[PDB]
Amino acid sequence: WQENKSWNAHFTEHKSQGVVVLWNENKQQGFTNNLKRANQAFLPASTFKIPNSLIALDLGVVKDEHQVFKWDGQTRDIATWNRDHNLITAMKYSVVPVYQEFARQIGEARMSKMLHAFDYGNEDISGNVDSFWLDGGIRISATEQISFLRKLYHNKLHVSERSQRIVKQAMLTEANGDYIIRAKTGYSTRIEPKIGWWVGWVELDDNVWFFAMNMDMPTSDGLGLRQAITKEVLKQEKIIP
Amino acid sequence: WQENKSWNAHFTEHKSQGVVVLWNENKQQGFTNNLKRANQAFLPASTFKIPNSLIALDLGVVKDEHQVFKWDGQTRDIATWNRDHNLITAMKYSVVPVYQEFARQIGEARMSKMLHAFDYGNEDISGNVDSFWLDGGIRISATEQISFLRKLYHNKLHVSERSQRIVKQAMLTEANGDYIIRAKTGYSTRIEPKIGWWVGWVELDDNVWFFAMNMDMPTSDGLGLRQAITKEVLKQEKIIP
Ligand SMILES: O=C(O)c1ccc(-c2cccc(C(=O)O)c2)cc1
Ligand SMILES: O=C(O)c1ccc(-c2cccc(C(=O)O)c2)cc1
Ligand SMILES: [Cl-]
Ligand code: NA
Ligand code: NA
Repeated sequence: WQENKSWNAHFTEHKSQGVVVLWNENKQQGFTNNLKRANQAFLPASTFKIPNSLIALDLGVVKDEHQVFKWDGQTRDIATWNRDHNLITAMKYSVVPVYQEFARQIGEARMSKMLHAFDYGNEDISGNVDSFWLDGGIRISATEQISFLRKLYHNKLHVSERSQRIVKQAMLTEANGDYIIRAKTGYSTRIEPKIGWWVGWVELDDNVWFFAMNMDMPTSDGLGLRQAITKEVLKQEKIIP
Repeated sequence: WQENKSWNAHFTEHKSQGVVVLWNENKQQGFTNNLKRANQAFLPASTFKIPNSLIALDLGVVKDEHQVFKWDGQTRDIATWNRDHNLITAMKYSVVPVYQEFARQIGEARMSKMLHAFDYGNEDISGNVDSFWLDGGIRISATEQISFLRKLYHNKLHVSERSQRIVKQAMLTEANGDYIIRAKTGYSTRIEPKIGWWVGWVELDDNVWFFAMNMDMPTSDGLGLRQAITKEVLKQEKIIP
């Protein structure tokens, strides 16, 4: 691990505070602008859709990435939620109601066992099994997110290789000739402090850069800064052009 | 199957000639600017890296997408070829020497049986074991490419699902919030007519558009037209913005 306080300039310029954590897989070396916040555990919010997907797929709650989960007919306040989804689009649009149904079908017993198997955060599912990642007891730090994502990247989580490959496909966010980003956003609003998450990794030709960022998110107006600030760090470090 | 000759304007504007074939998976509907050329069989060239990858993986010639195939030290005309590669980068940069090694390991007997099992093109491997897809007897039409790609997309090829998932991952070319393109370029230069290929599919939120295009390619200078003309068709059909 190494601290680079120059990345704070990317938070200060947008009048925000947070942490970006990078992990160079080839060098087995990590970097961050705030090592203490890098190890501070927060609610994972919708970044929990990564382990949730893995568990649901491995248990057969989700058959594959094509299975359609019908809209339940309740009109909610994000338009993308009021439609049918598969695993790919439910993750892409952070469709909480779809994943709440996953968690209910997983059940608390299997959810707790799998999170312990995953070594995921504090492994605590206090609260409702269908909302504990938004207002329950689960807590995870950016470094714990990287450690979890690293296992997922190497297919070393205690689930089938197939489940891990499907979830890594579902995490696909952006890709061109220069890089591939597999990642998941998070927005924790039910319990203070309100924060935004972005966790994942950048695949290059000859290396992988794991990243986990969170930042204070008092309003929804700064949600785009999760990707913007992370990308500025990635560009400064010559990871992406 | 419906013919739309208005797409010829995209070929004519670049003083080019070729065919684009689209398959709407949801509607089970096919479209092309030239029905006859859509069913004319050409050398697959480097689009054969899709079945070649699947066979190498299923036979254990390639263990996974991380296995490094070290540069043999011979400096070739393509700069990106003169380095170590894995399955991902070898597909991305169409590293023929890496796949010629795969084909030599597969051998004629297993290659022929697998292509027969794949129902791939004319299923004929006549010629050299490590170059038949560039100057041998194998031929495939644009519609036969789509028929093959649909099987791959649905994990219905005879090989393991894992092999098909690894290859679909390697086919990743481009992705954003609007669409995902999994595809493979090809350039057939050894036997006339010299043609460029681009085959794959466009993943949308609620549909998948399979595509297979080829076009006359007298020099490498116009290889960018493969993606450019295809995207103009995709834009015209309101598939990508
Ligand atoms: O009920 C909750 O707690 C909750 C509600 C909405 C979101 C959400 C919806 C769409 C995008 C995003 C984003 O992070 O961009 C977040 C997250 C959580
Ligand atoms: O020896 C042959 O026949 C051969 C040689 C090179 C290529 C090639 C190299 C890089 C990109 C592309 C492309 O299609 O963009 C093609 C293909 C075939
Ligand atoms: Cl992918
Ligand atoms: Na991956
Ligand atoms: Na090619």
